[PDB]
Amino acid sequence: ETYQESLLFLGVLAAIGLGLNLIFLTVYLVCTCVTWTAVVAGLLCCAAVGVGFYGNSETNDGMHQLIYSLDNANHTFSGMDELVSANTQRMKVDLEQHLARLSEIIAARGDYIQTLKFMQQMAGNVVSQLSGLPVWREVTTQLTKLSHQTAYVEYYRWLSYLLLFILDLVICLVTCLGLARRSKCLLASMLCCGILTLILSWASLAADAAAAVGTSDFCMAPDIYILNNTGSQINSEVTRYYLHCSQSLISPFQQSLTTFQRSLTTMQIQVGGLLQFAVPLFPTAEKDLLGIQLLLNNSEISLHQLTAMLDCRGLHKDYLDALTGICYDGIEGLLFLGLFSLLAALAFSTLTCAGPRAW
Amino acid sequence: RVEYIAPWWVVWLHSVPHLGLRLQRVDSTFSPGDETYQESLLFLGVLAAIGLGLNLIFLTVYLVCTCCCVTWTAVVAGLLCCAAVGVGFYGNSETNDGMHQLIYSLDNANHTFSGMDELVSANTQRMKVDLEQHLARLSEIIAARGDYIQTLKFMQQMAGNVVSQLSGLPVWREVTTQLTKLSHQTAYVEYYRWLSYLLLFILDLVICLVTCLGLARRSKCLLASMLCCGILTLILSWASLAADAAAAVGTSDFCMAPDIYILNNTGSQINSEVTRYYLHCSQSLISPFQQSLTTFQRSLTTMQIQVGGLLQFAVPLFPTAEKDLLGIQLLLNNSEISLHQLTAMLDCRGLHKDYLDALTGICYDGIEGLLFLGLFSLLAALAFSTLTCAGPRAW
Ligand SMILES: *[C@@H]1O[C@H](CO)[C@@H](O[C@@H]2O[C@H](CO)[C@@H](O[C@@H]3O[C@H](CO)[C@@H](O)[C@H](O)[C@@H]3O)[C@H](O)[C@H]2NC(C)=O)[C@H](O)[C@H]1NC(C)=O
Ligand SMILES: *[C@@H]1O[C@H](CO)[C@@H](O[C@@H]2O[C@H](CO)[C@@H](O[C@@H]3O[C@H](CO)[C@@H](O)[C@H](O)[C@@H]3O)[C@H](O)[C@H]2NC(C)=O)[C@H](O)[C@H]1NC(C)=O
Repeated sequence: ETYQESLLFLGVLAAIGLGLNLIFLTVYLVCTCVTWTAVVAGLLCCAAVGVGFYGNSETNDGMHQLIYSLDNANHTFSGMDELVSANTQRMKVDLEQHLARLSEIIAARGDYIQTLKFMQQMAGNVVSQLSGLPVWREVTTQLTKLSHQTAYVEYYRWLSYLLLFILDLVICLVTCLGLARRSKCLLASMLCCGILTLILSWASLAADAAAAVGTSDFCMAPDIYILNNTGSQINSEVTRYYLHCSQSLISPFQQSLTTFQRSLTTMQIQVGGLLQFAVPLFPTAEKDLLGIQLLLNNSEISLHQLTAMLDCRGLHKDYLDALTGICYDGIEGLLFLGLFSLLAALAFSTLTCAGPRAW
Repeated sequence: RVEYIAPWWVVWLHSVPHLGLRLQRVDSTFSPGDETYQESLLFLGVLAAIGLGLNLIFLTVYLVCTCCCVTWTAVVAGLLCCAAVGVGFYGNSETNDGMHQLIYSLDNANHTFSGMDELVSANTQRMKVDLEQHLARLSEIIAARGDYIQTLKFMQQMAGNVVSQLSGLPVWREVTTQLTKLSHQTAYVEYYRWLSYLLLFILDLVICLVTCLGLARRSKCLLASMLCCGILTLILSWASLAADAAAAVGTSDFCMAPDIYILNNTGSQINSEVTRYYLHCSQSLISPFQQSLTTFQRSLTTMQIQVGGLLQFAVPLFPTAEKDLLGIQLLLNNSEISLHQLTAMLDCRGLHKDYLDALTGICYDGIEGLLFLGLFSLLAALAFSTLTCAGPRAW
């Protein structure tokens, strides 16, 4: 497709540049066949190592901030589903069992049958409203897949770049020791190692540039991409709300939440009336009605927590933290690492050009 | 079981062969205004007139024979007339008591129906006006919290159901009007009949005393010119026998099938089922109002449970709403006590007892009164016939 075009072209351009550098080095070597230069090379190598370490630490910080934000937006999408499941299970099992028990107890008098039927219908309305809330089990799994795969990839890349930094430090120390030891032949015969580290630096620059351009593209219009990837799988209204949380935007769950809370209030008023007028009736029903009000109290508290949880402020803040982290920090770190790789390539080219000259 | 049973005398009286005016069989179907039944009843008057004519011509023949071809007869005639007047007075008092028993029973039934209608009207007006006004005030007060709109609407729907159920109760205005009219008519007719027959008894006693004085005064001409009055009172006695026999036959026909006729009278203004229930109930019937009363009292229970719950959970809101909510519970208390009184009223025991009192006061009392009054008429006719027969023979 046209999306792969930029990445593939940049990769092939970097590969062709590395090949051209190798051919030029071979031509220079076949054509061929200082303390100040040494300190200059050491200073440039130290500067490149510092730049690379800072960029790698920056990218590490950013890609663990991204994982933290993913795991803090995953916990909310799990607690919300837990609350919805708990409320649905409660009203489906405990309330129905208790109301059936109460009806069996006080079926002797048929006046309260009408209000018991009305409260049964209100419980059914509550269950229907609760089922209307979206299930996040298809987004939680996605945020687990990302939170695991990105962590693994970041750890592997971090280990690889620490290995590269260690190799560069080792080669610099070996060069310094060889210079101090009057340029031992075996010590100074590391032209193959120089070629290998130069091609590794070129490949690192290629990968850094490819990742930088890819993340820049995916940060150019992040909302559209996230809507086309997962926002299409789920209802687009909820994604629209969570993404661009704003005061002007009307909440998508306000109607369902207000109907559910009104139904809870109506059930509470029926239960209170039954409690007050059940004193003339058998007091064994008040034992069950106390459980009914316990269920209603717990449901009201859970609903208040849930409506404090669907609020777009927290999710929008977590999403913005994740986006700022990945985009800004990763772009800065990858640019720093690309500069590091360019510095290493130039230093290695200069060393190769001045290798036989010093020898 | 307590119920209406036809006594032997009323069925025996009904057992006489009914005839039309032209001597042809007529059915015993009771019909106060129908032509054939009115003619059948007038046939008894015609027969009594024929009997009076036969007695008059026989007496004339006897007097002519004894004139052309002394105090024992006068004493016998006077004693027989006195006994006849005694029997007539007893019968008249008995049937007067029967008619006023009917009047009292009708007034009692009318009062119960009026109370029923008043309770229904009061409850319907209360639900239409007071509950709705108080609910409007309460909604205006607590519109700040939008949750209670659902329960207010539900209990307003309960109010609509209550009004619809109450409107289904029968309206007794027509029945009360009919009962009042019938009571007025019965009181008027009974008073006039009682006064007329006391007048007749007094006139007969005066004629007997005049006979005694004339006999004791050696047949004074001014006390011997009483034969005209004697003939007039004899024909009056025969007309009284006509009227007594006619009324006895009519009321025996009624008493043969009382409940069927009562159902026929008001078989369209009100549902026939409730009329049948009031007329016939000894142990237990379907009680057609029971379903409506149960649904209405259930609706009141839901009313009051909504109001109690709203009272309990409206104290977090300012208690200004309680000034209306306690009034609402006052309305529900009054409605519940009124409904209990009403369901006590709709029980068929009271109305059936009133109906059975009216039916006994007619069947078992007026029939005997009319029978003894007809016996008075026969005895007075015979006594005055003998007295006139002994008139010319005395001198
Ligand atoms: C991201 O969210 C998912 C679910 O939305 C989380 O997965 C769930 O994690 C909990 C607790 O870690 C699991 O409960 C328990 O897991 C243990 C295994 O550690 C198991 O032996 C217990 O029986 C119990 O199930 C739960 O199973 C798991 N899965 C689901 C579908 O709820 C996850 O922890 C969150 N964080 C990350 C980084 O993925
Ligand atoms: C028998 O029951 C009735 C029902 O309550 C008692 O009230 C009387 O109801 C009749 C209805 O036919 C009233 O007659 C009407 O009076 C109005 C004037 O108010 C007149 O315009 C109509 O044309 C009709 O005649 C009657 O007035 C009313 N009586 C009273 C005192 O309110 C009735 O009293 C009961 N009968 C007895 C003897 O208690």
